[PDB]
Amino acid sequence: SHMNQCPEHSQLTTLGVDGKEFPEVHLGQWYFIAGAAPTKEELATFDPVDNIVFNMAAGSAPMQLHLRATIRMKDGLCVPRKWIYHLTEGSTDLRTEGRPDMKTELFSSSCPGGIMLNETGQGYQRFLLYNRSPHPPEKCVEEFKSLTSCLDSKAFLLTPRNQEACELSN
Ligand SMILES: CCCCCCCCCCCCCC(=O)O
Repeated sequence: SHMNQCPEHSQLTTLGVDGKEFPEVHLGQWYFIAGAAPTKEELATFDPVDNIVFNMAAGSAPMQLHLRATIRMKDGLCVPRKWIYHLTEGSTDLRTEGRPDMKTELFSSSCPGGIMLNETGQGYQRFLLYNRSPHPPEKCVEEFKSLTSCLDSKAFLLTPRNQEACELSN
C-alpha cells in the first residue's frame, strides 16, 4: 500500500553532533511569508496585513528567547509586537506564557533560509512559513501550500509584501 503520504518534512531536532546549535543558528531577522490552516478563520488575523518582519534574540534569562515584530498593515500603519518564548532542554518546541495550552513545533523547510511553524492551541491549528529573505522563490511557497494542504490545512494566505517593511530594531 502506497500513495498515502505527504511530501517529506521533518521536525527540527536537538539530536546529533551540532544539536546545541539550536537556538543560536535561528537568531536574527525573519519575514512572514505565508500561512495555511484547516479554515480561513484561523488565518483571519492576517487579512489586513501586508508584511511582518521579526527579530529573534537571546533572552534576559537562561531558557528564553525575545521576539520582536513590526506589522505593516495594508493601510500603511506599523504595529510593533513583542513576546517571550520559553525553551525546553532537548526540544525545539516553543512555548509562550499565554497560554500553557499552546505550543509551536519547528519544521525544516524546502526553502533555503526558510522555517515552518506548526502552532497548536485551543480549538485551532495553523502552519506558518518564514524566511530570511523577504522574497523567497515562488517554488518554496508552492511547496509549502502543497505540503500543508496534504496535511489537511487547505485554507491558504500569502502575505502580499507590496510595501516596505516597518522599522524594527535588532
Ligand atoms: C528559534 C526559532 C526561530 C523561528 C523563527 C521564526 C520567527 C518568527 C516567529 C513568529 C511567531 C508567529 C507569531 C504569531 O502566531 O502571530
